[PDB]
Amino acid sequence: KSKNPEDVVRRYMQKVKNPPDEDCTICMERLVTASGYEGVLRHKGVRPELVGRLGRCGHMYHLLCLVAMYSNGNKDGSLQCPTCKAIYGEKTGTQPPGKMEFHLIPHSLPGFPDTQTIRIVYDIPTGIQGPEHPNPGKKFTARGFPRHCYLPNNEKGRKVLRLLITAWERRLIFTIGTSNTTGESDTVVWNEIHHKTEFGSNLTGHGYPDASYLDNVLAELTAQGVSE
Ligand SMILES: NC(=O)c1ccc[n+]([C@@H]2O[C@H](COP(=O)([O-])OP(=O)(O)OC[C@H]3O[C@@H](n4cnc5c(N)ncnc54)[C@H](O)[C@@H]3O)[C@@H](O)[C@H]2O)c1
Ligand SMILES: [Zn+2]
Ligand SMILES: [Zn+2]
Repeated sequence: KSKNPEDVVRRYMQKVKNPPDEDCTICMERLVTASGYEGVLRHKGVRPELVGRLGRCGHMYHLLCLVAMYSNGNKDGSLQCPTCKAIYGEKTGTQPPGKMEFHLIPHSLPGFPDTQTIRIVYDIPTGIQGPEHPNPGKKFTARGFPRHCYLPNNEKGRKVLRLLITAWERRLIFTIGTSNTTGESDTVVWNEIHHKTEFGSNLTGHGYPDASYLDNVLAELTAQGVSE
């Protein structure tokens, strides 16, 4: 679905014909007068007097104000109510094309005796940045692929796997930007969902044992809108 500010906001806002004489808590003008936003998106945009009720919570704003607020964020397809902090829509990312594969291997991770291991492989080729990327039309590099990572095959690890698959489909596992490890720009980097790439030790900090990891990555997934 379109992630553009006007389309996203219009998707979740229900028109109010007779708004009350109360403050829009985005622009702090009354809902019965024009939006206080005067930036570039007002020109030939949403009529400034239009007011809507947002999503399930029903909080009311000038439509133009929520368009501006959404535009000043990540524009990831999710829309947060500034009053009650409920989030509407599905957060998706800018991960480029590639493949995600997984299967079981007959080896136990440190701290998970008597288990098999879910081995996940991500493979992302180089390509051309799209309009969603920092430098559209410029090449992006993809270093160190295929990238292997590991989860124990237990109840919680399988839950994490299910959610990682969802995050992958929502283009949230990788992004295009600058590597904090190499300094290279215009390159495919891990996003904000940590993966364990070191199997039998934790000298890198990205390995095992780590008794907190599964709960930590579940929290990271929830923060990116990926929950069960
Ligand atoms: N030519 C190469 O072999 C080459 C070059 C660059 C990166 N890489 C691979 O990518 C890693 C660097 O990460 P990046 O450039 O994508 O993003 P990054 O360095 O900008 O870090 C982004 C996120 O990924 C985490 N992260 C960093 N290294 C990780 C690792 N080995 N395993 C799991 N998570 C890691 C970070 O904590 C952070 O949360 C390298 O360690 C390597 O595995 C390989
Ligand atoms: Zn307003
Ligand atoms: Zn609300």
